[PDB]
Order: sequence, then C-alpha cells, then structure tokens
Amino acid sequence: NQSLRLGLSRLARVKPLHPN
Amino acid sequence: QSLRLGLSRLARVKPLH
Amino acid sequence: SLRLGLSRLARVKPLHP
Amino acid sequence: LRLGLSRLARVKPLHP
Amino acid sequence: LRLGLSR
Amino acid sequence: RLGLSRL
Amino acid sequence: ESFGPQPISRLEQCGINANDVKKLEEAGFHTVEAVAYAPKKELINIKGISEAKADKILAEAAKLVPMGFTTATEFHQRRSEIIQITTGSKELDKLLQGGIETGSITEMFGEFRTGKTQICHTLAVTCQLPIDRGGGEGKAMYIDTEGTFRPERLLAVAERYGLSGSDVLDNVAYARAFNTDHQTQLLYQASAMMVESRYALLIVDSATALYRTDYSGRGELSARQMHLARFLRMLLRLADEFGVAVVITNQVVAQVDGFAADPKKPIGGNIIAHASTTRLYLRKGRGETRICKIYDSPCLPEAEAMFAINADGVGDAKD
Amino acid sequence: SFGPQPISRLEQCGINANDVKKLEEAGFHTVEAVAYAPKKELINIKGISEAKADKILAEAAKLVPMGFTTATEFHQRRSEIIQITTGSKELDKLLQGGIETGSITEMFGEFRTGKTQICHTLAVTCQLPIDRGGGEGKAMYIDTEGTFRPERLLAVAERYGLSGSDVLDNVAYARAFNTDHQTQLLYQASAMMVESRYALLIVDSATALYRTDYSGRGELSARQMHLARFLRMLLRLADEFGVAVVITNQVVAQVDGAAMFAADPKKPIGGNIIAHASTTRLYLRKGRGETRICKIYDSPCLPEAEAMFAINADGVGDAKD
Amino acid sequence: ESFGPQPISRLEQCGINANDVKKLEEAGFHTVEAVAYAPKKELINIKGISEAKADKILAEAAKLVPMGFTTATEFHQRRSEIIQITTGSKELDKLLQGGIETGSITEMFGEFRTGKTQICHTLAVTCQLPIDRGGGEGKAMYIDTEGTFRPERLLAVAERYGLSGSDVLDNVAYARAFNTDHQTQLLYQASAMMVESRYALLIVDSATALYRTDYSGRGELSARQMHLARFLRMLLRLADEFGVAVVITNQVVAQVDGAAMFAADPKKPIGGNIIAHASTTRLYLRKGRGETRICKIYDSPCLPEAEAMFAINADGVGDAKD
Amino acid sequence: SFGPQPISRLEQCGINANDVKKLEEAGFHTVEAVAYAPKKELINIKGISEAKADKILAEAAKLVPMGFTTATEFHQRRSEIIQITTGSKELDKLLQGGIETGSITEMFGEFRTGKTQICHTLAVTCQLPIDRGGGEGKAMYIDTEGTFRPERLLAVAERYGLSGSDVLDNVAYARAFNTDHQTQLLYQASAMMVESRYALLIVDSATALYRTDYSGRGELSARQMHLARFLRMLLRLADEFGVAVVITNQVVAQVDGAAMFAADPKKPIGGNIIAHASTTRLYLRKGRGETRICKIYDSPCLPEAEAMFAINADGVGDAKD
Amino acid sequence: SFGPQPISRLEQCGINANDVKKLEEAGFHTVEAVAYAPKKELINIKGISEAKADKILAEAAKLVPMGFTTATEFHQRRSEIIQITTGSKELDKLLQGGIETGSITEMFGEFRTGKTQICHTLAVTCQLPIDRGGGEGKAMYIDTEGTFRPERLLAVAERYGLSGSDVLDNVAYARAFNTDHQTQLLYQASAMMVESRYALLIVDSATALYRTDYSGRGELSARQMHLARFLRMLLRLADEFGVAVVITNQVVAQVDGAADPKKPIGGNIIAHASTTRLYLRKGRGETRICKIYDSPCLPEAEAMFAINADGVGDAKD
Amino acid sequence: FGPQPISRLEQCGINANDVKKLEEAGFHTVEAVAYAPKKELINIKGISEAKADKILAEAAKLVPMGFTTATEFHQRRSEIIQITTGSKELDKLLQGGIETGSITEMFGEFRTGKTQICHTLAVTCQLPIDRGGGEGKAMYIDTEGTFRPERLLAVAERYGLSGSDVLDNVAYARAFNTDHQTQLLYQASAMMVESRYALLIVDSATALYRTDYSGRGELSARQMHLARFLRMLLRLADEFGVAVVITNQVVAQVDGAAMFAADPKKPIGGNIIAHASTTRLYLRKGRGETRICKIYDSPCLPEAEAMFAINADGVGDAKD
DNA sequence: TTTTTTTTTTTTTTTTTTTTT
Ligand SMILES: [Ca+2]
Ligand SMILES: [Ca+2]
Ligand SMILES: [Ca+2]
Ligand SMILES: [Ca+2]
Ligand SMILES: [Ca+2]
Ligand SMILES: [Ca+2]
Ligand SMILES: [Ca+2]
Ligand SMILES: [K+]
Ligand SMILES: [K+]
Ligand SMILES: [K+]
Ligand SMILES: [K+]
Ligand SMILES: [K+]
Ligand SMILES: [K+]
Ligand SMILES: [K+]
Repeated sequence: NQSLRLGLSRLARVKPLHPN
Repeated sequence: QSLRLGLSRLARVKPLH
Repeated sequence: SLRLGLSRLARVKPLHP
Repeated sequence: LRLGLSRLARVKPLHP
Repeated sequence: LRLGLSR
Repeated sequence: RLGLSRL
Repeated sequence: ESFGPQPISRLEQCGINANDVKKLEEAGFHTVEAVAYAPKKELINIKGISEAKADKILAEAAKLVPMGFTTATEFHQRRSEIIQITTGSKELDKLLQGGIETGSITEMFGEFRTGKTQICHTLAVTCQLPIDRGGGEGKAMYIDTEGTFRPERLLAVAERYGLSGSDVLDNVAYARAFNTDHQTQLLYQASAMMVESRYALLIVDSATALYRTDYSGRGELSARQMHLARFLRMLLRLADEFGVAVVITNQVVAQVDGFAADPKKPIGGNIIAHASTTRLYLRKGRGETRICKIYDSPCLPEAEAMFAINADGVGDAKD
Repeated sequence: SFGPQPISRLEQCGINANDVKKLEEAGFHTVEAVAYAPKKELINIKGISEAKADKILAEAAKLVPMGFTTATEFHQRRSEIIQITTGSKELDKLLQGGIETGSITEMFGEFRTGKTQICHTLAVTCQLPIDRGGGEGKAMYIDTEGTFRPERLLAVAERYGLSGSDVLDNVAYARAFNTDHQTQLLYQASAMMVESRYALLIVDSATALYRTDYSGRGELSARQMHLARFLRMLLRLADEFGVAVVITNQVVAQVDGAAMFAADPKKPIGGNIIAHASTTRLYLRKGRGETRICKIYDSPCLPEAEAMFAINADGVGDAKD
Repeated sequence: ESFGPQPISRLEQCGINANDVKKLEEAGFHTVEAVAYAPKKELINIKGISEAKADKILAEAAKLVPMGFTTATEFHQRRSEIIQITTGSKELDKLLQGGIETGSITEMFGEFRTGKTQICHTLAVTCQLPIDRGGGEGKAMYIDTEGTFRPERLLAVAERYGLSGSDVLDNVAYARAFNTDHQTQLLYQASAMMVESRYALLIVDSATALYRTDYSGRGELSARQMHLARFLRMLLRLADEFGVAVVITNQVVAQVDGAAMFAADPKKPIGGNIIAHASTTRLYLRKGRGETRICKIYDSPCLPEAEAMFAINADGVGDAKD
Repeated sequence: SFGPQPISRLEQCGINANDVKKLEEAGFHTVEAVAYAPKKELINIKGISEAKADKILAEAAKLVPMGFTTATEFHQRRSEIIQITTGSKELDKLLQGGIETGSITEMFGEFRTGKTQICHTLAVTCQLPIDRGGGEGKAMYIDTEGTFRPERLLAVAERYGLSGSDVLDNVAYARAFNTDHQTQLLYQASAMMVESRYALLIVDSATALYRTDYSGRGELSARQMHLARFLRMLLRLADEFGVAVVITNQVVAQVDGAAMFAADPKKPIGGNIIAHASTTRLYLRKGRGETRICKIYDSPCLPEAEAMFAINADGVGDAKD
Repeated sequence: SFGPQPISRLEQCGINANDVKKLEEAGFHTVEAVAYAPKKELINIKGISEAKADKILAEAAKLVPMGFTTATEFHQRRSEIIQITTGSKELDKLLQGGIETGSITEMFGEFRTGKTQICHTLAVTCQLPIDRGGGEGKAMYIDTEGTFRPERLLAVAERYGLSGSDVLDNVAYARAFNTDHQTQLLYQASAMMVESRYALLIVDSATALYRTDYSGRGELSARQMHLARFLRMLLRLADEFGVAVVITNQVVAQVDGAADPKKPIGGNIIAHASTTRLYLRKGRGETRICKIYDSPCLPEAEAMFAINADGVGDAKD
Repeated sequence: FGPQPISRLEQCGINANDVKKLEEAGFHTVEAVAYAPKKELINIKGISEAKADKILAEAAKLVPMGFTTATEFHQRRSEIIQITTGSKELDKLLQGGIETGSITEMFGEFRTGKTQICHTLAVTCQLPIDRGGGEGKAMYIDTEGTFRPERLLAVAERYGLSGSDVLDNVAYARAFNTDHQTQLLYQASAMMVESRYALLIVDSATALYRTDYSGRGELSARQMHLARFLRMLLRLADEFGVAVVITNQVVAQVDGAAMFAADPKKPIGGNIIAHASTTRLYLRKGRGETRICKIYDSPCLPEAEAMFAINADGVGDAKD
C-alpha cells in the first residue's frame, strides 16, 4: 500500500539515469 | 361584537413592567 | 436542558497530562 | 520542425 | 330585455 | 508624392 | 320606469301562497327575475316543492319576464344607453372606450404592486359620481379576502373629485371572507341585500387567493375548480339581476417551461378564463407609471395605456 | 371581550367536552379559529361527522360576526390600530407610525444589512407602553439560522431604561431545524398565544430553510405549496390574535442581462407566493459606514420613499451626524 | 456528565429494531441528534423504510431531544459558558471578544499571502490546549483542498506553547479533497470519527477553491450554488450536532465594474449570496507593512466593525513586535 | 509500487475493456486520475452512463486510499520529499533545500531578470543523482515565446560534470502557439509522464499568450476562466504524478497607487486566479551587473526573505567577488 | 519542401473550397497561419460555423507538426539557423554571428546614434550570399518618419560590390501615417510574403506614432493593448516565414532622479515582446557603442562600430 | 500635382453637411482625411461610426497607401526641390540647400543669425526654380516679434526683385501662446489649401514653452504639447509638400560632466524634438560678422562644417 | 386539462528636462 505518497520518496530504488 | 383588526389601542391591560 | 456549545464547566479528560 | 531560415536549404540565387 | 344600468 | 516637383 | 328589479312579492298576485314565497326567499331567491333565470333543478332541490307548484311559479315568472326572441335593433338601442363607470384616467377611459361596463364581468391581473387594489378603491369611490360626470349614481360593495382595504384612498379620491368623506364612506359596504364557503355566503347575502337599495359596483379582491391554499395538491384540484365555477356563475347571475358592474382581481404564476417576454400567467385556469368577459393585464413601468393592456374583450381591440398612481389615486401620467 | 374567546366557550353552546378536546388536539384553541376554518378541514379530523361539523360551525358563526359593515365603522376601528416603533425617527416617519399589527410586513436585502438587528430591536421595543410607542406585550422569535443574540436585547433594554431580566423573561425563542419543525413550532405558538398576551411575531428567516430542503426544479412545486401553507397559517395567527408578523428574507442576483440597466440586480426569493402574501415590503441596502437605507417596495397605503437609519451599539437608531 | 451527544445505539432501548438502526448508520445518521434534526423526506428517501417506520423513528427521536419553546434567559445562560478558541494574538482575541466561537461558522477571506492558512494552523494547534489557557480541549480535523498542509508550523506553535510536538501531531487528523463530490462526502466520515472521540475544531481550506473550476460558465451557476448551499447546510448540521467550531477559507475577486469610485479596495468574496447568508462570522484580511496584516470584521450579528493588527511570526500568528 | 497505478489495473477489477479504452482516450491514463475526478467528468464523455460511471468510481476508490491519516504519518511522508537544487548555495538556503515537488512554483519579474536561466538550470539539475541535490528524472519544457536554447543546457551539464548527449536526450520540448494548444500539451504530457519517470515540468510563460489572445474588458471573464482551468489541470498533474511544476509570469506597472508601494510598483499579471492557484512565488529583481535578487513573495512554510544570485557563463550560480 | 505551405493545400484532403478564399480575405494565406490561430479567431469571422472552424483546425493540425520532440533535435535545428552580418566585425563577434532569424531584435538609443543607418546596412546585406553572411532574400522597410534615404542603400551596395538597381528593386518600402495603417501594412505584408522569398522585416520606428496618436493617461491603456497586438502580429511572421524582425525604438529621460538616465519607450509590453535588445550610445566623432541590453543566450558585453560613407562598418583607429 | 480639394470628395457619394463639418473641424484636403485615423473622425461630434468608416474606406482609394519598390521612391525623390540659403558654402554642405517636405531646425546662442537665415530663405523662396527658389509664397509665424520688413527689401534688391510684390507675397502671423500657435497652424492649412505655398517658418518653435510651462510638474504636458505641435507640422509637410523651418534656443550643461571639451550648449526640447527634427544645424559665432554652421543630425548628410557671413544683403559667403 | 423560480463573474496600462559663476 505504502500509504499516501507526495514527492518521490528518497528511499525509492531507482536505476541510475547517469551511470557514470 | 364589532370588527377588530389587531390589538386595540384603547384596550386597558396591565403593563408588563 | 438545551445545549449550545462545548461547556467550560463540563468535565473533560485532558489530552496532554 | 522549423525555427526560421535554414542554412542547409537550396535557394535560387537572389543576386546572381 | 335588461342589459345593465340605464342612462 | 514627397514634395514639390522640380519638373 | 320598469328598469329597477321587480320584487318577488308581486308573485302573490299570481295565486301563489305566502309559504312558498317565504321558502324561496329563505333559499336565496328575492326577485322574480332571479327565479325566472333559474331552472327546475334547484327548484325541486328545495324542500317543500313537489314538481306541482314549481311548474306554475316558473310559468308565472316566464310570463312576467321577457324571454322570447328580439330584433338586433332593440339590443343596439339598449347597448347604446349602457352606463360606464369612469376610472379617473383619461388614457384608461379612452382605452376602455368609456370606462368599466355594467352588467358584465371585468377581471384584472398582474404582478404585485401593479395597482389592482388602488384601481378597485378608485372605482368603488367613483361609482357614486353623477351620471353626467361618468359615474353610476349608486353604492359600492367590497368583498375582501386579503384584508387590504384602506378607507384613506377613498378619502383621498373623494377630496380629488370634490365630495364629502363621511357621505362617501356611508355608501360603501364592506365584508371580509375567510374561506371559500364564506365567500359564497357573502355573495348570497349581497344578493339578498341588493334589492333594498340601488347598487352599481361589486368588487372581489382577490377572487382566487383562498383557493391557492384551501385546495392543495393534484388529488384535490378538480373539486376546487368545480367550486370556483359555481362562484363565478353566481357573479354572472348578479350581473343579470341588477345590472351592476363586477370587478374581480387575480394573481399570477410563473411559467417554468420553454420564450416570450411575459413569463406570467393568471391563476384560475380555463374556467376563470371563459367566465370573465373583459380582462386587463397590469405591468410595472418606470417610477409611478404602470402599463395596462387588454387581454380579452369582445369588442375592444388590443391596445396599451399608461396610467400613474398619485397621492390622489389613479390618474394620468404626470407630464 | 377584546381578546379572542377560548374554545371552551363552545361547551356552553351545546358541544360535548370530548369533541372540544378533539378540536383542540387538531390545533384549534379559539372560537374564531373554528369559525374561520373551512368545512373540509373540519371533516379531515377523526371523530367529527358532517352534522357535527355543521353544528359546530353554526354556533361558531353565531358567536362571531360575519355580516356586512359600513365603511365608517371600518375607518373608526382602523384609526384605533396599534403600531410599534422601529427605533429610528426617520423610519417611523416613512412608515407613518411604524410596524402595524394585523398585517404582514416583510424585510429583505443583502447580507449584513441589518435584518436581525431590526428584529431584535422590534422584539425589545414591543414591550414598551402605548405612550412610548410600544406594543405592551411579549414577543416570539423563530430562528432558522442560529443567529439569536440576547446581548443585543440587553443593550437595547439598557438603552430604553427597562430591566434586563424582565426583558429576557418576556421573549420566547424557538430554533427550527427543518420546515416540518417550523410548522410544528407554529402549532405550538398558536397553542401558546391563547394563555398569555403577545404583541409581535418574528420569523428569521421564513425562507432560509426552503432553499436546501427542496433542491432543483423537481421539488419547486411542493416547496411553493409548503411556503403558501406557512404564510396562510401566519395570516391566520395575525387575524386571530391581532399580532404583527414580521418575516425576513434572502435575495438572489438577477443574472439576466436585462437587469444590467436596472440599478438593483437583486430580487427577493420566494417568488409570487410570498410576493402576494406579504402586505408591506421593505428593501434594505447598505449606505456608508454603519448606516443603511430602507425603501418601500409594495404597500397598499404608503408611497415610494426611502429612509436613513443606522446600527449602533444600542441597536437600531438614527444616523449620528 | 451527560454533555456528549447520545449515540445512535440509544434507539435500541426505545423500541427501534436493530435493522433500522443499521440502515440509519449506513445512511450517515450516527447520532440521535442527526436523525432528530432531519425532515421526514430525508428518512423516506432511505430505501427500505416505510412512512410508518419513519414516523415512529421521528417521534422516538423527538422524545429524547427537546424541540419546543424556551425563554431567552435560558439561551443566554447556555451561551454564557460557551468555549472560545484563542487565535494566539492578543489583538485578534480582543477584536473577537474571546476568539473563534464553537457551534457557529467563521469564514476568512482576502487576497494572497494574507495569512488564512497561518491562522488555520494556529487554531488547529491551539484547539488542543486546556480550557483555562484559551484552548478547547479536543482534537483537530483538517480537510484540505489545496495541498498546503505543513506539520512544521504545527511543531513550531507547539514548541512556542510548551506542548509536546509528537502528541500535537498525534492529535490532529488530516484529509485531502480532490473534487467537490469528495469534499461533500468527507463530512460523513468526519461525523463517523467525531462520534467516538471529542473534537473541538473543523477546518476547510478552502471551501470554494474547487467550485471555481469544477463548475465553469454562467450556464452551470445554478447547480454550483445549489451544491454549495447543500455543503454549507451539512456543515451547519455538523456544527449544531457535535458543537465543534467550523472554520472555512474563502477567496476574492476584483470588481471590474469600476463603480467603487474613491474606494481603492475593489475586492469582494466569491461564493455569492449563498455563502454571504450562510456564514455567521466573516473576516477580511489585508496586508499592511512587512509581516503585519489587518483583520476587519466584515459580517457578525454581535460584533461591531473594527480593525486589528497581527503579525505572522516564526511561531505563527501573534502580536506584532513594535 | 511507488509509482502511479496504470489504468490496466481496472481490468482485473471487473471493468469493461471498451470503457477502459474510452477513459484512456478521454485523458485518464491512471487509476489516480479516475479517483481524483468527479462523476461529472465521467458523465460528460460519450459512451458512459450513470451506473457505469458509479461502478468505475467505486472500483477506483477501492484501490487508492482517500480517507483520514494522522498528522504524524503525513509529517513522516513529507520528511522524505525530493527537493531539486537550483544551482546556487544562497538560493538553496533561502528555499530551505530547493524547488519542492508536488507544488506550483511561479517566478515573476522584469525583463532580463533571469527566469529562463533559472528554468534551464533546473531542467539540467533535475537529472542529477538523488544524493547530490537532483531528482533523478527527465524534464519537460513547454515554451510559448521561442526562447529555448540548448547551449545553456550544455554549459550547465559541462559545469556539473555530466555528459551533454544524454542530458539533451533526457529533456522533452514542446512549443505552444495559443491557449488551446497550451492546454492540450498537458493532455499529451499526461501520457508522456505515465510512460516514463519525469521530475519537473516548466511552463514559460503561462500568461504571455493570454494577453494578446483575449483583449479588452469584454473578454476578461473567459480569459480568467481559461486560466483557472489550465492551473487546475497543472495542479491535477502535479498531484497525480508527483512532479515539480515551475511556471513563469510577467509583470505590469500600476498607473494608480505609486505612493502605496514605493518599490517601483510592478505587480504580476494574471490576477487573483494565479495569485491563489500558485503555491510558492518568487519575485526576481536586477541588482548590479549580472547579479540578481530573489525574494519570497508568497509561501506557506517559508519566511519572507531576500537572497542574491548571479547568471554566469555556466548557468545560475552564487555571485563571486 | 522547406518553406510554408500555401492554404491551397487545404483543398486537397477535403474542404468546402469556398471558405478558403474567405479565409484568404480574412488574412490567413498559409496552413501554418490557420493552424497557429485559435478557434476564437475562426469563430469571429462572420459566416463560419463552429463545426466548420473545428473541421478546418483539425485538418490544418494534421499537416504541421505540433507535438513533443527531444531536445537534441532542437539543438540540431538551432545549429542550422541563419544569421545576417551587421556590417562590422566587432558587432558580429558581439552577436556571435549576427542577427538571428525567427526572433525579434529591438534597437534603442538617443538621436543620431545610428538606428536607421544600421537598418539600411541590414536591408542591403540581407541579399548577400549565405556563405558571405547574407540572408539570400528580399527586404521590407516600414517607415513611420519619412526618413528612408535610398542613397545610403546605393552606397552600401557599391561597397559590397552588388548592383544598385537590383538592390533597389529587391527592397519593398511602405510608409505609415497612423497605427491602423501600420497594422494594415502588416496584413498586406503577410499577404505579399507568400509569393516571394523574404528574409528581413524592418520597422522604423515601431513606437513613433503611438506617442502622439494616443494622448494622456486616459488613453494609455488601450494604446498599450494596440501595441501588444502589433507585436504579436510580428511574432506570427517570425513563426511563419522564418524572417528576422528588426524594430527600432526611441528613448525617454527619467525625471524622478533615480539611477544612464535614458530608458526605452513602450514599457513592459515591448520589453517582454522583444527577444534581443541593443542599446546604442554616441562615441567620439563617427564612432558608436552598442551594448547587449537583454538576450536569452548572449552574455552582456559591449562593442564599437562606426558610420562611414558606406554605411555601418568597423571603426578606423 | 497639387493636393486634391475636399470638394473632389463631394461628388464621391457623401452628404455636403459632412463635408462642411470636416472643413470646420480642420480637414480641408482629401489626404488630410485619409491620413487621420478612426479616432479623430469619431471624436468629431455629428459623425457616426459607420459614417467615418465609409469615409475612410472610400478616401483610401484615391491616395496610394500601399507598398512600392525602392526604385520608384528614388526616382520620385530625385526631383525634390531644394531652396538655396543664399550662401555657396551652405548650399555645398547641405548638398543643394534646405530640403522640401521635411523638418529643418537650426539652433545656437544669440547673434548666430537664425532670424537672418529665416528672412533670407523667406525672400529666396519666391525665386524661379532654375534660380534656386521654390516658386511659391511663404509665411512667417513669429513668436519673438523680431520680424523686420527691411532685411527682406535688401535681399530682394540683391536678387533684382521689386519690393512691393515680394512684400505682398509673404504672409505674416504673430502668436502669443501655444494655443494661438496651434490655431495659427490650422489657419495656415486653411490658406494653403486654396493657394500655393512652399516655405513655413515657425521661429521660434519652443521659445514660448519655457515661460508658459514651468517646473517639473508641467514637464510632461509641455513635452506632449510640443509633440502634438511637431506632429501637426509633419502632417502639414506631408499633405502640402511645403518645407518647414523652425528655430531653437540653447541651454548650458551645469552637470559638470562636459569636461571632455568646452561647449556646454545643448538645444532645448529634449528627445521629442531631437527625434522629430529630420535635419538639425548648429550655429556658432566666428570672427566679426562670420559664423560657422555644423550638421548635427541628418539621415544622409555627413558631419561637416561650413563658414558663412551675415552681410548687409543677408546671408552670404564670407569675404576673404 | 392546473402548477411552480433560479443563480455571479472577471483586471489594466507609462511618462517626461533643467540650468553658469
Ligand atoms: Ca391587493
Ligand atoms: Ca366568447
Ligand atoms: Ca441574519
Ligand atoms: Ca492557503
Ligand atoms: Ca524568458
Ligand atoms: Ca531614424
Ligand atoms: Ca530671433
Ligand atoms: K373570456
Ligand atoms: K402584496
Ligand atoms: K451572515
Ligand atoms: K498562493
Ligand atoms: K525580453
Ligand atoms: K537677441
Ligand atoms: K531625428
């Protein structure tokens, strides 16, 4: 559920857009 | 007895105060 | 008795002891 | 898209 | 006949 | 026309 | 001459006993013109009539009242001598071609504050004017249902026309009705009392107000209408028994469906539409001016007039 | 015998006590109420037959006057009518004495214009003696918005030199939650007027709860009939107990472009029913600062004119220079 | 004592079957006051309820709730002990003679940056204070239609008043409205949570923000006004039911007519006559200089028109620093 | 599961596929979009009745919570929001972290103040890793004046040590030529953002076209209504996708007043609609040389303060000696 | 195909074929023109139904691209843009190539600074070969002061080695007596520009007549509105044919004693409308100094040029 | 070649009362109506929106208000008359003399000889075309009251012209305030529509503006009135094709920033008159009776200096 | 073949030099 979300929580595991 | 169109001005009632 | 709002004299448990 | 006159475009010589 | 008030 | 003509 | 109503008592000369005359008087028949203009159904409805005396009294009233055909020339001669009550405004009088006709039903409707009560007061006080100034030389009647009767307007108009206030308030009878049954009973009392003296006007303001709240809903509409019809017919009977001018006022309702610039319709329906002879529509203009229009009339063409309500009553525009 | 006669007098005319009790339970507490009631409403209560209702109405009409009457008597009786001062000299001059009993006076206008203030001032001034311009009686307040403040009454009472406790004890207050509750409060009021003398009835607001109770064009018809019945009952009370009824109102904006030429693009709600039912109409508008303007909108005996009053810490009064 | 409203379960002992009680609870009548204050038409609208059943329910509700006449002295005595919530500023407290009143409707309007949200946050924090310190001794509810709820201000005011920030945050409920329908539907849930726990404040910020864009054009004006009137009536019902203090926020619109003449403040609140008549107390907020603003009582039945000055300090709305 | 739920989630809930396609064609591409929309919008579109709209709304609400949460939970959730660095340490301290996500930030000022430079710097910096001040996402640029210049983007990317090629690749650009096209750009952007992760949407400028499109006071109402609808669409997009919406504004000079505001009277255009709609407002002013001053005009959680930044050859930064 | 597509294409996929002529009468001579126009403008035209306008807009939208695009394609397109040499090396270096096409450049300064001289030099140099820095097209000159001297054009053409007769033949000239005539000339230019290939449009000056046509503060508001509309029309041309729009502006001294005491006229409308701004100041003798008053990508700097007998060029030390 | 009278528009399909109203308003010529916008015609009471609309839409047909190539403009301007100033050096530096159809404005301190130049031009204007004149009458609008009908006789005697016809060919009008100046311009147009004129002297243009308007409060009103007057002059120059010549005074730079040279003398009127004036001349005192004229602003003429003198016969070449 | 009214809204546009001991 992760309850409500508002601002792209910083603990999200996102792949690096710029790897280097 | 006669037509009355509201409280009579000349009617004598005990004052509230 | 009628009620108009929250009563000052009413006994209410405090929320911050 | 076009933002104006393009250098890489064939044009008949206006002042030959 | 009667048609109304007479002048 | 711009002004008085010389001709 | 033989223009005034003929009293019922002369039926005694036609072999009719006093008991039957008293019974008909108790019922509400006070003139031979009334019983003659009445079929045998209500005569047999009365207790004490067994189809034997009814036929002979009806025959006597038939021979005592002209009922056969006549040429249009006599009708034209009688119509040319009719009495019209002046409304106090030259433009309104020109619109009505003389004033309010006697022996016919005139009905006025419009929004609030348009001035129906003011015009009713003006007519009730000007019906007593001399015949050469446009009056009718008679008394006035005011059957009021909304309780908006004010003698002050009568006094003001009387001062305008140069009369006596005490002498003009003596010649106007008033009665208040609280429901429809009281209204019909007041009509009966008016018919009973109207033979003693000479009358010229009869005002009902407003004719259909108590019907709005007395009969509410779709389940009780029809009976309501029927009751109204009866009332209207009684009015017409008066207009034939004494030739008086009947003025009845009406309210308005708003049409909610789909157009024109007049989203107002008179309450009462087709029954009151057909029953009334002349109809007037009152609209608010600018300031103290109002517009009168002829809605329905058998002779008068449709036209518009402007009249003001000054401190002295209904009058022309203050140019 | 100026006051209305109790319905118990019908027992002396040949009516059994249980029939009188049933009539009272139906909402009738006065012989005049029985007399003014139609036959159909008499039939519609259990325990009364056609002959019974006819006899009751016969004796009721026996005990009350319903015949014709010369206009001189009407003028003489109307000259003895009672009026209640509004509070401002200019308003009294405009109204030719002030509020008149036995009729219906409606006040409408924008927000904050002073309808509730005028109602409070009337409710406190109605207890003044006849010489000072009061009504010499109690008053009732029906509040459909939760906007009843006794502090205003106390302030105006202190302005007029009366007693605060007495002026508070002589005013009845009732809050209506819905239209049916309004009608039930009207029934309770009709029961109450017969035992103690009153001289003013205040409704604020008469048509405040009709806006939301009936919503849309589907329920306009039932809303209009309910409002008509309410106004008819107010008229019945005014004719019975001779009290001045004053109802407030709310306005709406005339969105049609034709009203742009007009200088007042605001019209009272309630429509033709309340327009015809009300006798006198007052239009209230805001002036400058704490002063307002009252205009006659429709009256059978008052010409078109405007006044200039104000609202001060002591209630409704004249505009201080 | 018996100050709190009687729960709907009281109808069980009064002869009402549990099925009808459950139906009423589903319909939203969670309290005896709610059913007692509703007309017969609303109860009839509920499916599965007959005319006789509705009549019996209304009669039984009227038995337990007084609905008759009472003297003005009793009402004055009852209003004497009412609870008024402090706004945090002495000047604004003196202007309103105590603060925001319970059981009524207070609406504040003005242009941007005036400080309506700041006052709402300060009231939400202070409503939990003890009665002797200007509070209302109850929780707070925040219905938000703009996404401008900041717990940092709540923590700052709690730090200022000496309260614990964690408890202050724990004692405030928050909900967000995405459209007018959700805004109206939130009040049923509000009543559901307010039945079991005592609440002193209820904040709508802002009431009319969504109506500007939800209903666009003159042709949709009537439906918008009807919906707004229904929402305001529901708010009044809640206020009269639970005795909470309802505070709503309003916007402004400029008067292009140009008839203001010398009046250099051509701003009028939006909403129209519906919100003008429905609202009991109205405040007009204007900007002064720096961080100070001026509040004026636009509309009130017992408070004269005046002006007060208040500053939005780092601890919330308060007295200006001279 | 942190991202928005795709509309295909409604298929497993028993919703007809044809109605899902119709909703997708109507502009609703997520379950959150359906949940946040009133029944009126679903009724308006062709092919959907009242019952089916009610069913769709119920199923959508059953997936995303719409109830009451404790303030501690909201504080905990807001403690983990993403704030994008603007490129200047002083401006970052003024904004207490940078541009906030999920809210509308509007910067207005004179010409040459530096709104476009700030927009370009933000667009480049939105692609930085999370633990460097960035947001780790793409950017959008809706341009209504033809002032987009990739050279500034390349310069800022060079300054921050990134590569120019992928920095230019991860920015979407569109140009609007009137108000209606400006509106439908948001409709396209909704799908473009449900397809891939985006962090920041720029509108520069929102009000420029409205002045010329709607002229005079005759068409003021329609212009304001259209602006309100556009701002509502922007707010819905920001709420649903959780992106940072940055818009720019223009200013006008007040012919009246003057003495009231002695700081060179210049008020932002757009009126109360854009005044209320925006969450944060930044007033930009020119100082000396290339240095400019940013002031917090309006913010719900930021004190009113001023800061100074500069526009150097590598973008927006802190002014040097 | 690179240039604008004439509206005659609209009757190829389907159209009434009679409303096209009527749109031409309205002022739209290109599919780009009608596509860029809002629905309100099409509705305003008497005799066009809402359905007809919607159909026309839908048909025009499917031709011109109006969607989203990656920034790298925008960079590629911008790298191919053309620029016109001013006439001096220093000004070209300051402008990083010259006058950009498709944007608006405004030049302001006091009297004798050389706005008209630069305008004449640009109107001559815009006909140069692209490899030599020209725009390869004709020029248009709207003059609102009666200050157009063909002798300067002849001198600059002789300096550049062209032929004076052809240079004169390849420059269109118009004179406006009031603002309404200015807008009518703009409409006529929009109609004319679809036939021949143009590269530069000069307004000299844009705000001369606005100072006197509208009098006092009471008529200020409407005046500004008119100016705005005018500028918008210019932008439309830059969005349609790709020409470079150059306008000249006057100056007003600041009387309030605050803070050079000269500011451009026209206010925020022309400040925001213009994309590039050049402030011109008098130097020593025949030299003048140009400053980048506002630019979206050019850093603020200064350059020096001169007005020699062959037009605007580099100063001689 | 001359302006078409307003009566030419009478048969064009409009009422004569409208023509009379236009004439009494100030529009004595068809292109005077054509050059006016809709606002001026609407401001005329008695003319409706439709009336002005049709008037303008039909008057635009006779006069050319469209695009033309630069070659046609050059050919047309190649036949523009230039009036000689009586000095060979001044003619050489002006490249022909004072141009016709534009605004020429000389300024300088006292004794420079602006009034002498004006008188010489007024006399010379009546000369034949081959003799450097314009072959037309001239007028003199004087605001300083320094018009001497004795220098005119001397200059006429220099050129072999009789005094009587030269004197009666020159119209004179004196103005005492700016409103009188505007009414004098209106009357000048009224007399121009029925005759032939070639030169209009308004010495001095802004001499009364220093005194009539004082202080910083009235600076805007003074500047805008000057702009309106200059616009009226420019409209007259377009409509009738006459040469307008005005005269300015100077003020001293007290700012102290003029240390780069020694000449604190700038013309009054500011940016409005700087932009409005097409050609500007600066006059400086030399030695004895000789003066120096320098070009200040000119779209085509370069910046050069010439030396002239004021002899008993008027403005001429300095004697070595 | 009768019946019943209703609901406000939206800001805008700059200007103009001066005067030597
Ligand atoms: Ca009446
Ligand atoms: Ca018939
Ligand atoms: Ca009130
Ligand atoms: Ca807020
Ligand atoms: Ca920009
Ligand atoms: Ca120039
Ligand atoms: Ca002189
Ligand atoms: K009829
Ligand atoms: K009435
Ligand atoms: K209120
Ligand atoms: K805001
Ligand atoms: K700019
Ligand atoms: K001298
Ligand atoms: K110039």
